[PDB]
Amino acid sequence: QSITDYNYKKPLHNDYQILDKSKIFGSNSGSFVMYSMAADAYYIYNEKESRKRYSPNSTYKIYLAMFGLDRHIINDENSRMSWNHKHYPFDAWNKEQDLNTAMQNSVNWYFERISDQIPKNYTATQLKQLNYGNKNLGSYKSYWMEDSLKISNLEQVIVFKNMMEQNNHFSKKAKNQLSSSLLIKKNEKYELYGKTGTGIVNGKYNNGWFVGYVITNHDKYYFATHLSDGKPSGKNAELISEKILKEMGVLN
Ligand SMILES: *C(=O)[C@H]([C@@H](C)O)[C@H]1CC(SCCNC=N)=C(C(=O)O)N1
Repeated sequence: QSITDYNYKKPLHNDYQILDKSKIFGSNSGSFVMYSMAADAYYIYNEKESRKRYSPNSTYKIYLAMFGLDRHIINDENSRMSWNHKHYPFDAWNKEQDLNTAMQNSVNWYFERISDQIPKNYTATQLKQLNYGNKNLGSYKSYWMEDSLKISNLEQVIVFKNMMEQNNHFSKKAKNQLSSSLLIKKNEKYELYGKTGTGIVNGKYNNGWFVGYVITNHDKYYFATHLSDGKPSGKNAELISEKILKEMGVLN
């Protein structure tokens, strides 16, 4: 809504390293950001582009999950929600869900039902304390879907790292339940957690994301890929992320 709503301009006070991942991006346009806990350092491809703010789309379901956990809308014994019988074009949505199935299959209605229960002032207080992008709730509806709420690729990393790693008002059991819902891959070398996001405008992919973290035996890394052009899907942002993480030594 304002002059600072499309841009993150706050100086990075940390050590940073500029990357060149242009061959992995190919004909897609966007940015990649990673933070290493042990190094306390950022690694950024396309720094200017990493500070442009975009709708988070389904990546904001990380925060809706944390809010629903925090407000006891869902819990550890029961995160189940029945389907309202409305037919969706993907059968994974046309059934009962829990936090794990809804996160994995990005089931909008589950997180919409969570959001509808959450008072605007709580969200405002949370987005302020978390420093979540432009903090702009607009109409307070599906505000995170190609709407007023926007966040930069650089901020996706800072905000998620700070939420998970600081002793804040979110409980340890909530953070662990959210993590369990985000786990994608675990082997002898790493655990990989994350969440895709895709914005679709007039039939075309507009906006792709993959935001997450990696735990190895040595370090913990938070990362985010944003795609703004080319074939900017969540699936593509996930693939590009995996290729970059592997090149960097994060996945072994
Ligand atoms: C999130 O980015 C979108 C959006 C509607 O907010 C939804 C659609 C999908 S993918 C799930 C497809 N069907 C599965 N059974 C995503 C996405 O994460 O990219 N989320």
